[PDB]
Amino acid sequence: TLRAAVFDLDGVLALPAVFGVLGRTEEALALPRGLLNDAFQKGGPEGATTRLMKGEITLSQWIPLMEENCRKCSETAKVCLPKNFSIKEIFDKAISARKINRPMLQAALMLRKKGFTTAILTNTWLDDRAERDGLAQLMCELKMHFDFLIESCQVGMVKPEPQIYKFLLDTLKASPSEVVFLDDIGANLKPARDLGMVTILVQDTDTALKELEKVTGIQLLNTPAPLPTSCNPSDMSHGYVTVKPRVRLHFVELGSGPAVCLCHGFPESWYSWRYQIPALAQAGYRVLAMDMKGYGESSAPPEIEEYCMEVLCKEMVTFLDKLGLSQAVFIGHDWGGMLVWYMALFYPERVRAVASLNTPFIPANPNMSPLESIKANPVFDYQLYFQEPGVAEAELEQNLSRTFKSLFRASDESVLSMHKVCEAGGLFVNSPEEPSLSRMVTEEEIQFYVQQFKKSGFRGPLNWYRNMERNWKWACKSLGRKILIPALMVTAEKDFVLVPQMSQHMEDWIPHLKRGHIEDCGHWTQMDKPTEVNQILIKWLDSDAR
Amino acid sequence: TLRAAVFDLDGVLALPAVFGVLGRTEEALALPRGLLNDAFQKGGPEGATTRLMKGEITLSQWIPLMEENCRKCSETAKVCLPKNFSIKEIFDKAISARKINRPMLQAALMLRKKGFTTAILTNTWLDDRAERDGLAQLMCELKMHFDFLIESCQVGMVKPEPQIYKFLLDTLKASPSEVVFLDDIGANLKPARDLGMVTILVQDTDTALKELEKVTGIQLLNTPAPLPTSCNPSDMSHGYVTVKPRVRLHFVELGSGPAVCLCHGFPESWYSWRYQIPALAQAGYRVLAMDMKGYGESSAPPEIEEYCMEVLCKEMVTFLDKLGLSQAVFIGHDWGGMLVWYMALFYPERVRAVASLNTPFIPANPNMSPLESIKANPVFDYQLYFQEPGVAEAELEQNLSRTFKSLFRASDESVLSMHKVCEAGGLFVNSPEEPSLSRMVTEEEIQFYVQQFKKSGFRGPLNWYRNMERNWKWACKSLGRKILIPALMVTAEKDFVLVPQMSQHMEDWIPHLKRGHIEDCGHWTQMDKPTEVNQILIKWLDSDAR
Ligand SMILES: Cn1cc(-c2ccc3c(c2)[C@@](C)(Cc2ccccc2)C(=O)N3)cn1
Ligand SMILES: Cn1cc(-c2ccc3c(c2)[C@@](C)(Cc2ccccc2)C(=O)N3)cn1
Repeated sequence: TLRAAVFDLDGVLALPAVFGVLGRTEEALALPRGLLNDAFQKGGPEGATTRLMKGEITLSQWIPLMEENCRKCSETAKVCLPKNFSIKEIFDKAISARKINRPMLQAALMLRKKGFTTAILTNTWLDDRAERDGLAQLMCELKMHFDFLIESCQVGMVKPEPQIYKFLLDTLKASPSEVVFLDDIGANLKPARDLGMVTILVQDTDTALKELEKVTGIQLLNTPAPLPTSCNPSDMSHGYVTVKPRVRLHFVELGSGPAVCLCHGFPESWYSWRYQIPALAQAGYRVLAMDMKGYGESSAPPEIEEYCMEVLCKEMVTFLDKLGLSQAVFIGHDWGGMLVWYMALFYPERVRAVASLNTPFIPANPNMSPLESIKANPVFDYQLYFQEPGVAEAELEQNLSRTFKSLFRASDESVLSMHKVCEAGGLFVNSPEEPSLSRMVTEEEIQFYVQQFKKSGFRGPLNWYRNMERNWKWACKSLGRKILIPALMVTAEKDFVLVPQMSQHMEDWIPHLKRGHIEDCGHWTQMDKPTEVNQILIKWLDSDAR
Repeated sequence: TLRAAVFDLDGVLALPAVFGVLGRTEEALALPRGLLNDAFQKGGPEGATTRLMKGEITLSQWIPLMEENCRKCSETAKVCLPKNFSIKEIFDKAISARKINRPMLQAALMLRKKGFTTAILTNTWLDDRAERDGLAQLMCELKMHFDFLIESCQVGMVKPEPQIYKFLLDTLKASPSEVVFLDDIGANLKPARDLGMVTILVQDTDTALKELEKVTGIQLLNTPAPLPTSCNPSDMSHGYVTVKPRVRLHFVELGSGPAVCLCHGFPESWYSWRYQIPALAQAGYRVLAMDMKGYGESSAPPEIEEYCMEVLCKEMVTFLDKLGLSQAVFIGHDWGGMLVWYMALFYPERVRAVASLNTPFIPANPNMSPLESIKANPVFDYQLYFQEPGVAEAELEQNLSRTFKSLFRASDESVLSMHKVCEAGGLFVNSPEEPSLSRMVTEEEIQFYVQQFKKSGFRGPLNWYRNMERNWKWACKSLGRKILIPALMVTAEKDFVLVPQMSQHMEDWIPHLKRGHIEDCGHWTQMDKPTEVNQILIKWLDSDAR
């Protein structure tokens, strides 16, 4: 019974295969058949290519050895190579063209999810070309999805030599019969077959995948659309910045490029962005996913005034100051979306671009108290219950697993009334003691939130709602301003509190505003519809945030 | 007696003054004298400009109001404005041209060093222009050097109104006689004078500075070259990445742009890069200053093999993997310089560029044991003393303050023999029990290193030297390779262990190698010669690392 799957890189996990470009160049240049593929394999196990694949020499050192082999091969076949012939140009283009074979990666991901140990086994080189980064990026994206990556140039062994196979078996800690081995080269497949391993000669992906599902007994072809890559908390880079004597802000950091600061809502975590972090980093951004003040590993002082928008924004400015960032794009959800609009209004010089999920920008009415405005809409009545210090804390901290299981549900999974909460005596009245698990979250994901809220509880989080008068007074100073920096408003059809129609007049204050809209999406936007969120954010980032 | 200094921004801390561009435009366009400066101040305290400076409106909203004021002013003077006249273009260029007035900043820095409370008090606007980032960057660089930054548009008060002055006094928590106030506008200087504050009308910097030193009794003009900005540990963003179950790596992070990974030597810290971090971040880089494995807040496992170059490099690759970085430029000193050369040899796809301070790249001799090679040079004899587990640990951990005070000294300050160490019974034999403080370090800086080494001691650090045979065997696999990615070798004239002449044959392996050389520089390169290090690194980064 199989428990490990092994994939080659060239022609298996990545396409078009770099090997096939030798035959393509020949046909394109009307050269004798196999001329380039012959110069490539010249000398066999003692030749330039084997030395390159074993790591004896780098790619830049092999280029002149390949050029000389091409001269020797054209001499024997009695022909002449063109004027502007370049091996570097041919390989630069072939490497650049080669992309991840998405269905093969999906099959490998599915096998690992079901408990398989997966590995990439590849004959590769030490790339020192000026353009080496493109391959480095490709290898990085791929490797993180597998238990092992075995490169010939790092182990000093090469396929089809039998040592690399016994080495593969040793790293897998499995007997040959427990291993499936996929390769596009028959000769390289041969020693694994001869050892007792299940083998698949890969030509077209579809047939290779049919052979793979037949032998593993796991459906890999025509499978439902997979969720985006998530985050394992213990595998992240964790960052800590003291913004003032009693306040430190924690964040998770991934990627390179323009800084993108993700600001969660209530009662959340940096982890609420788990499906966005790998996707935004892969799209070419440096993601900083915050634990907002009052949450997770960030400081949670008790004082109400420590959570007014003025203080929170000032601290986010200091956070950038301390990290040495002149700007960041600010993306917020719920209370984080409110912070992000005020960052744009008060510190436009520090905001590269602004995006909000669900939270609209609504200007302060200076002729009406916020308490009056909130009372007009019965949708916000539950926030009156959050006003009295200690009341909501006691109920929300009573049973954490119940709190999060009840809150984090899709639009059709509602378990909480969320109307007449302040008049029924609680948020959890006529709510199950043991809610079912939502289709949005695993038990493990709920337990992460439970573990985070064990440190500071709900006081700091609830304080974000206790500054209505202070926030309103501050917001009134900005009434003559407009938001003229790049801005995105993302509405969620089924958020019944932060309704899409609340965003309707935003163009009056943000004339250049761009929009996104997600259908059949509830309040917990990022985990409800992760694929669409990522699609919307990446598209806007690439067009408006550089 | 004075204890607080206040500076304006436009015409005082930053030059050329944005105000002076109205008079320059007039002369350049042969328009009536004061025409633009008149349209600028139209309406006085009720006008467009006052509303802008108080934060009622943003810069992008004021532009059309200024255009209309320019039309009304040209009408009265009976003239016509040119065809391609643009207020936006005029202000975009004026803002872009305005740079920090370095001698004024130096004087403010010196005043703060002597115990003064410093503040910037400025009439400014909420910048929402597409090019707002240039000013955001300027404000960021400046503000971090002062105790307070008071902006008119944030406080809703403006100079010369008396409220802003009483507000300034309230924030400074000082009486008017304790405050010096510098401004280029006489009218704005007036209320501070009338309140009892010492005032300076700023025209040319030199005279303003003469007036400033006369009144404070502190030398500010013709003063020695100041050291680059250092790091306050508590003000940094601290990052944490688990690279494997028992290993987490800590780093300090500052700036935006290409990732620059700084790797310290033995027995150091991320703090050894204190003078480089603010300068590299200000030069447009995202600095990641590591605590290398075995040091500070990073994990320090006890096993010797956990510190071989292979393991350390693999972990630095995983560190990049976890942060979502496809590459970083790697800059190392001492043992960090050795790691950085091996990162270039084994993972060129992950290395944007490589730079080493003092440590040369010397290829492994496969016909000679490293122990044989080290014995040939009496300079490396002290490393034989580091071999026996527990021996050097006991002596180096006996008195931490003594350890660091004895080690961290300039070339002429030597207090340790560092020859026949292994034959004299110790590193500290015939060395003072209470060494004097080196000119390179303050007591506070030594105590930082003392505090860091209290967590794990010298075991993990010493283990970096205990993998000679393993490192040599690993290095032999790379003998056929060359380093063809961008590379910098920085030699220090007076490093008597890592001598400049040891780097002489490096071009044989790194043909495209660039160089730097620092005269009168000992082993502790970064703290010995910080200005030259920064100059050399920034110049190479900008030309070779993008
Ligand atoms: C129209 N509308 C307002 C709200 C609303 C609800 C709660 C809170 C607020 C507004 C502010 C941001 C205070 C605030 C109120 C009004 C304007 C600006 C800021 C606050 O601190 N908490 C919902 N609908
Ligand atoms: C010529 N020379 C070598 C050294 C030298 C000194 C100490 C150590 C080493 C080399 C390596 C890196 C081991 C190593 C030795 C030789 C070649 C590669 C690596 C090590 O692990 N520790 C100084 N001069």
